[PDB]
Amino acid sequence: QFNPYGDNGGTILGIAGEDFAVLAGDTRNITDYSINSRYEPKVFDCGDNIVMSANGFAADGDALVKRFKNSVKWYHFDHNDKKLSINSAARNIQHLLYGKRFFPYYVHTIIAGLDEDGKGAVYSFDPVGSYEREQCRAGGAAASLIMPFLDNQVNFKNQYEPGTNGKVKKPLKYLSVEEVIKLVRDSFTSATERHIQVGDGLEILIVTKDGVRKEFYELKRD
Amino acid sequence: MTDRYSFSLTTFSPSGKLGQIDYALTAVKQGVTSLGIKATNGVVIATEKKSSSPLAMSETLSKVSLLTPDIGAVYSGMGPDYRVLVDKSRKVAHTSYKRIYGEYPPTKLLVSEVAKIMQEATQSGGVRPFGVSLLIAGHDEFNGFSLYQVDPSGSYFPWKATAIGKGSVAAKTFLEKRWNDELELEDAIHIALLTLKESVEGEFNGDTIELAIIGDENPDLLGYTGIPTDKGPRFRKLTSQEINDRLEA
Amino acid sequence: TQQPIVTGTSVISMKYDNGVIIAADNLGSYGSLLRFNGVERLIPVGDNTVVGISGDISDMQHIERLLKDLVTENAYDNPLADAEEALEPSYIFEYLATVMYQRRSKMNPLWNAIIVAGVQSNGDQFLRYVNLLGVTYSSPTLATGFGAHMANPLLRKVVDRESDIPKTTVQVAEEAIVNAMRVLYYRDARSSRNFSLAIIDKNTGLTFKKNLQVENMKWDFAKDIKGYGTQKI
Amino acid sequence: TQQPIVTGTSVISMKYDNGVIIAADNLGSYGSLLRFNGVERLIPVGDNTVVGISGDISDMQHIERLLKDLVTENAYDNPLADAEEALEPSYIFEYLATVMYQRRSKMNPLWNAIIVAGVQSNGDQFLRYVNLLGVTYSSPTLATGFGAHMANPLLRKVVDRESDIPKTTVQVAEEAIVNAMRVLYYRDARSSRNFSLAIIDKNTGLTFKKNLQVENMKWDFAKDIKGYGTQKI
Amino acid sequence: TSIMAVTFKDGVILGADSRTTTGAYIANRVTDKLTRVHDKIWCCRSGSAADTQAIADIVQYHLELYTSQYGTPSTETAASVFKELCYENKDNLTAGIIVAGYDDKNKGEVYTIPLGGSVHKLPYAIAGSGSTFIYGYCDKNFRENMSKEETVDFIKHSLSQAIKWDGSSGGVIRMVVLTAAGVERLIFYPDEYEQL
Amino acid sequence: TSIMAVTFKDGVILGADSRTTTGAYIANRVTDKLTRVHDKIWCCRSGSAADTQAIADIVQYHLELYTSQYGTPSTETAASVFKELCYENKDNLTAGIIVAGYDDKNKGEVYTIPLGGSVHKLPYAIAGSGSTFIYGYCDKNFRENMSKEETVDFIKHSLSQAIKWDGSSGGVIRMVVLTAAGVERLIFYPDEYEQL
Amino acid sequence: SDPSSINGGIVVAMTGKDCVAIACDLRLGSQSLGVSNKFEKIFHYGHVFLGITGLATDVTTLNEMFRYKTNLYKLKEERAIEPETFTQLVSSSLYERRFGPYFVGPVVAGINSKSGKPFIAGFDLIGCIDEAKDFIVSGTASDQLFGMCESLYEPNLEPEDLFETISQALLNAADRDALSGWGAVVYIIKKDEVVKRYLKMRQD
Amino acid sequence: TTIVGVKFNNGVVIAADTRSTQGPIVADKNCAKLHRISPKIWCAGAGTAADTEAVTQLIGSNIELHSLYTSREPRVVSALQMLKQHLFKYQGHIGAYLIVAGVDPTGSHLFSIHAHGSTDVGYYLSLGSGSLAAMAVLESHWKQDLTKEEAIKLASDAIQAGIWNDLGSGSNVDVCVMEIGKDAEYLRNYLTPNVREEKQKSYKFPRGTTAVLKESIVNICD
Ligand SMILES: COc1cc(/C=C/CCCN2CCCN(CCC/C=C/c3cc(OC)c(OC)c(OC)c3)CC2)cc(OC)c1OC
Ligand SMILES: COc1cc(/C=C\CCCN2CCCN(CCC/C=C/c3cc(OC)c(OC)c(OC)c3)CC2)cc(OC)c1OC
Ligand SMILES: COc1cc(/C=C\CCCN2CCCN(CCC/C=C/c3cc(OC)c(OC)c(OC)c3)CC2)cc(OC)c1OC
Repeated sequence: QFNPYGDNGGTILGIAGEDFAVLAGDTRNITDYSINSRYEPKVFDCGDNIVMSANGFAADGDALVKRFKNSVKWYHFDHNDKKLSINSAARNIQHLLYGKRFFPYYVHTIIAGLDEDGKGAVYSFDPVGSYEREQCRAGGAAASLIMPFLDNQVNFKNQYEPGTNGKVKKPLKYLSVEEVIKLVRDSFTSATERHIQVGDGLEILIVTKDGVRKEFYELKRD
Repeated sequence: MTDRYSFSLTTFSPSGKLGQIDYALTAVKQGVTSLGIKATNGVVIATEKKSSSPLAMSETLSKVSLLTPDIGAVYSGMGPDYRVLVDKSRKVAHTSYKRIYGEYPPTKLLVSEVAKIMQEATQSGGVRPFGVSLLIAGHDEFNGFSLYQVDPSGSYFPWKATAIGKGSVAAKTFLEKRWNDELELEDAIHIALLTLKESVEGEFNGDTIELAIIGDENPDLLGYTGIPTDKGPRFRKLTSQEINDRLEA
Repeated sequence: TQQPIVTGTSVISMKYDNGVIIAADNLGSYGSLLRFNGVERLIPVGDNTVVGISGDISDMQHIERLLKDLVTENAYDNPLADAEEALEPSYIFEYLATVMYQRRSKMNPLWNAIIVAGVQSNGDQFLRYVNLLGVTYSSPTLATGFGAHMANPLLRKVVDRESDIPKTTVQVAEEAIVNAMRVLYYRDARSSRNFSLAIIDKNTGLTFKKNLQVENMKWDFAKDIKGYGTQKI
Repeated sequence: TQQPIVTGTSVISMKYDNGVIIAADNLGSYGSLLRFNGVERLIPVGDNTVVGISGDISDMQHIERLLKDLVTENAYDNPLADAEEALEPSYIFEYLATVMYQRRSKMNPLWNAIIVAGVQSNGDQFLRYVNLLGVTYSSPTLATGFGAHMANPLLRKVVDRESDIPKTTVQVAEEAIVNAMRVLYYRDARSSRNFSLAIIDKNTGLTFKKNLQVENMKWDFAKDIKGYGTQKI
Repeated sequence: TSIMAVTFKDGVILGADSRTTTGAYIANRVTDKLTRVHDKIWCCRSGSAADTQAIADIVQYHLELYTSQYGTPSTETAASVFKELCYENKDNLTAGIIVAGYDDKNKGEVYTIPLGGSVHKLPYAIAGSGSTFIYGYCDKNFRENMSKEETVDFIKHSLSQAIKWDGSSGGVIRMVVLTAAGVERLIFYPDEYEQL
Repeated sequence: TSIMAVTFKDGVILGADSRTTTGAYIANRVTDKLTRVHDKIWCCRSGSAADTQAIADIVQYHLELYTSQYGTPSTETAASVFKELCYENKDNLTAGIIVAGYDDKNKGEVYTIPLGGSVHKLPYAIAGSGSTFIYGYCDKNFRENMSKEETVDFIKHSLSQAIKWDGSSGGVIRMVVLTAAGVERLIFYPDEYEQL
Repeated sequence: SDPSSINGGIVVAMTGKDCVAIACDLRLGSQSLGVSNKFEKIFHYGHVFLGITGLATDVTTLNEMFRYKTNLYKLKEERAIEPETFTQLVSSSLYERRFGPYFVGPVVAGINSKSGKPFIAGFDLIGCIDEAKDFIVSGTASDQLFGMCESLYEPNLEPEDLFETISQALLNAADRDALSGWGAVVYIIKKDEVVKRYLKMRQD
Repeated sequence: TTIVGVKFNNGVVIAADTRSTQGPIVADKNCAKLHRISPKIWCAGAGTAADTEAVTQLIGSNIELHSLYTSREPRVVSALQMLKQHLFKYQGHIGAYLIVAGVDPTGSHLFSIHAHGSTDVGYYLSLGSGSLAAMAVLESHWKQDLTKEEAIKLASDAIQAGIWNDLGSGSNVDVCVMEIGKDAEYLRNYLTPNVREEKQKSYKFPRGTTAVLKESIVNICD
């Protein structure tokens, strides 16, 4: 019979920095073993210095992105052009999602920007609206390949101070946007080696107090 | 159908001899002479290609057989028993070795396996022992070069050099006083050529003599290139032109 | 929730320096039965847009008349329906896309895969795809069904990245499409020799070629093929 | 355990005062495709027995071979192979009913329904049924498939019980059978017009009629029939 | 069942066997599958008899209402009412319908509406279960603008083959002729078409 | 698959299309479905390609052994061997085979062994998915004792029709002529039979 | 109901310069329930090492079986088996059960005592051989392991450098796996000597 | 997997992609899918890998054993008959899908075998997930009377179409050229167009980073 869902592949990643935030995804779009496109962006600027990715079933992903963009615009209309802060956008998104609790949006959603204190923010969502603010989150195909790496090379997990022999944890001094980007790139190149869904291209959106910047890097095409 | 011989055909006599094995052994003694020599860098096995009628074909008479690309065998005695034994031998090298470890058996192991087949024929119901002795020459990587003799009893032993069949006692004596442990392959071939001469009653050329070497890897005989880790067979049967060519000595 | 009855196979297409090309064979199959040979599956809307439809043919005809209604209604109270406020390729796409995702969401899909091809007013090439799930994507080449597997690899050899498009001429583009249609005829069991092809160029406008045949086929070597292994005669 | 592929439909039969008549049409169906028309489904065994067969045709062909072989072997070391020790109808049937049952009991049946018709050497009529289940029974009338639904009710009007058999002549009984065959051709969608019929009479022996056709059909009234309730033209 | 409609010079002829079956049992052997939805607009029905009688009844009602408001409907319009009912109710119908009729503007016309609710205008149309067997025959024998006698024979032969092979078909061959002259009903009995 | 064998004046001809599919993908467009089992005894393969090849392979063996022992086999003998295999292994096979052979006593002969194991001797036989569409045509157009060029034409036309309608048929038309004169292989390409 | 995931466990092996490393977690669970913290999954037969993840009963059975076979190999061949040859023995023994296989994922590691060349290899449950010169992973956290290794790995790492890498890759992957953990073991292997370190990890 | 076979004027060439996949994970980025049956009969395999090697070696073993018995060079048609009769026996449960090519005393041969036991003959063939992309190329550029160099290029482009356009295929192209009067030529990694870019960072750790509980020597000697 008719099955209303599909999988389009893709992998996405968000790291919340100090005064910045990044949200990256591959630009490949797949169906089974076929490539639909080598460039089909999946990470979007939504206004109010908020970036969003809804990865998984692509038709569902775009429905959700469109609805949220609409929510931002209508929030302006209804609240004297007030800025939709990231935490509010996050609560808004829970409700968008939970509204379809019995015919879910088959997607895993991440948003990124800056909170009210200027600190970097990343929010991660269920397909049905459950959420948390997080330091960093990968979602989609290669998420299980990237998540352990980021655990290690970002939170310095299982690393201890040389010579103390596991008595002093290696201290987690935090990272420039430039270092965060190297980590993102190496995560994706590691991803595309070992996962058939990840490849083609990497688009990264960078959120600063000065707004949203975009960067692109090619990936292996096989 | 109705094979009712489930009892053994080789028994112990009261003297303690196993008659049928002695008789098989005897049939070997009356077989054409063949010999082997181990050099430092190779082995040679050799025998006489005694044509019955000159209408028979020389090549058709193989007494020297590849078993494994690094293992050859030759015999004295009943030739049909040998042909059969060769085919069991080749099959067992695959069946109990190549298909399990992914490589050809080392030379002693293949030998103990031919030995096994022969022993059973001295004990299984309804059969007689094989009427052959084999010399088997090979090279594997951990034992290097080796040369074995296997008898109809199932016994086998490693030799620096030996011979079986008719002229064995003369050949063994002559071999004993020419073998040192510093022969090149080439020397041992020449010695094998000498020792054969005495035992060969008549015409003595490259078409009446059979010769094999277990030597260097012949990547010319591989049939394919592209895998450097795979070199050619170490086994090589000499051509009549090759034998004749160095018969000038 | 339905199941398709009368069907159309691949729609294939790409974009070249000045516009787009889109092709589709003229057949509606009824399962294994090759039932209807006159089926036009390229739907022109205006003169900047062709819409190629594969999938259920009853649903295509429905979509087809939606498009006419869309042209009629655009021209209501519109003195600019023949310029500036004429139908744009992207408008026609967003509409279809909207309907597709809505029908999927009602658990009663329009059982199709659509490729919308044309040239926007500014001059930009438009090429996008939507299917019975409402899934959408764009690429310099696009294809449905078998075309996805056999046509796309041939077409991507010509236009493999965006930077290849201003390099590709109409002749080269049109060449590829025709060869692809032949390969499909060789290897797709639901396909047809007769097909239609449309070119929408930013300077020549819409060019629509009907009743094309697959030509230049290699069949000769079939005389030498005997048996399935050991037979010599 | 299997399923029938090429199949034969009704076999009908009854007994009259001096013997038995049995009949069967000449069709081998393949699902709804009426594939083979020269299929003989009545099988005479010597000269006092006809076995009529419906069901799977490959299985019929097998039973056919079993019956020639039964005849070959009855001859072996039997100087009375055509006298006091010829194949009797009761012998052939008991044989057959035995194989069917074993075949069902191995869960691999012969997909058939069988009627064995004949006259016993003492003059007695033989008529008995057996099918894929090994089930057996006798009656003055017997039919398989649609025949048991349509043919029996007609045939039973000529011969309701035992005492009716002596009163039933061969002219009457044959006419009843040919009628029933026509009814079957009217109403059974897997039937054919061409059929075969056999009489096994205790004085005249085995008479075997072939290439019969159903004749005297009433179709004319159909011209006066129009629409499906409300139509007038 | 086996049904067809063929266009020719003077108009259009519809044909059908007269067998409806419930399994292997022939429920009706004198069925009339040629159905009037207007004076010169007829249909061939196949599929569920209930679904197909009901659809025809509704179409008859629609064109009758059409007629009293806007005069005589086009064959094309009859086809449209059919498609509309068949397409929008595709989940709950098993109907395959050939619509055929005559105009003085348009002459003979044939539309086939298969299980889709798709609609197709053809020079001729075959359908029903018996139709598969005569696909080759009809493709080799249809000529455009045949005479009435030619066409009646082309249908006679095709339908006799379909009936021959398909056990779902049989009984009489019925025809309905649609010309400017009007409406002529033909019948052909087994003994006639069997021996062809 | 579309296949047939037809007997004529001087023997018998076999025809097949050349298309093998898995799903809707044509895995081979130049297949040879005409298979030699003896010099003058060939067969037509339809069904599982594995099953059908494996069965032919075996029959060939059986007839090669028969030959050694008893001289040249009759076309009916070849049929019985196909039959035995097919009927005895009916649960695990999906094969429809046509068996065709020349022999001086009874000239050309055609046997059909469909699914199941039944065996049918006939003037001609058709089989394969494509066969359903040409039943009407073949029946109208077959006559016995045709010339060799009439029989090639009859087969070329039937098959081109079969190919036109069946998506699981296509490619080239292969024929094999079994005559007293010997064995001839014919081939017809699309640009030839499509224009028919 | 997925036999390869009842018990949990992982194994990873890497090559460095004139050395190899092989490591496993120590967990044996019955689905959600942790049962043992001492279920080592790495075995040795001479200088050849075998790691086995998958169904615990088969792990044990397979280890006892290659013990038995490699013992016999020694008695006949008069030498120890080499990693290349043993890989072949593993492959063919698994294929003997092609239609009722052991539900395991073997990994072989060792140095060739004649060539000195470092060797690792992996198999599926029916014996297909994956020989690679970089790393081999197996277990319930194999995707995690793949992600870690592909990032952490350099060629030619000295033994003590290699130790750091292999440990960090195992540790960090088991931590993203509900079915792995409870301890870890790492073998650093050179033709000379072999060192075995137990690791300190979270116990949850 | 993408494998092809192309006959040329005086021989036959086969090629294969280099990627092995567990579901969507790349398990081996560089495996050889080209198998020797006998020195001049090569095989390309797609499907269940264990079956692809096991069936190839069993027939290989037997082909050798049989050529030693008969004192003849092994024939391609014998590999074919032995493969097919073995696959057929197993009713498809041995997932072996093979392109078997080679040269022998009778000439040059190209066959394909499906798991169920059916075989095909052709001048060009493909198998596997990349089958359709490769065939698209073959079907467009093939012509009778190819030179050896043309057939290598043609075969190699076919594998390429699979690498790029098929998610089941990638990395490298292996080729094997079996010409009539010469040795079979086996070009492992004949093409290596998927070399990983340099990473942005080095993930080498400080020594002592890892926490250790116990250290111990293992005994590997008698
Ligand atoms: C003459 O009156 C009758 C009418 C009928 C009813 C006729 C209706 C036929 C029903 N169907 C047959 C026609 C075909 N069909 C579907 C086709 C099957 C192919 C599967 C498929 C699925 C897809 O879905 C994803 C496809 O799209 C990619 C696709 O590609 C073409 C193919 C299903 C339905 C039956 C009769 O008895 C035998 C009868 O006789 C009295
Ligand atoms: C791609 O298409 C194909 C598929 C196949 C493989 C599958 C085909 C199966 C077709 N069947 C046709 C035969 C019919 N069938 C089942 C129904 C059998 C009839 C039962 C029956 C029993 C009776 O009494 C025991 C009957 O009489 C009362 C009766 O009346 C019809 C019917 C199922 C199977 C084989 C092909 O040719 C070799 C082929 O090409 C055309
Ligand atoms: C890593 O290795 C791989 C493994 C696999 C998994 C195995 C491959 C399967 C191959 N096939 C795909 C499926 C289709 N197929 C046959 C179709 C089914 C036949 C059953 C059938 C039987 C019948 O009875 C005769 C039928 O008739 C009733 C019938 O209906 C028409 C269907 C044949 C071949 C797939 C891969 O590609 C991504 C792959 O990478 C190269």
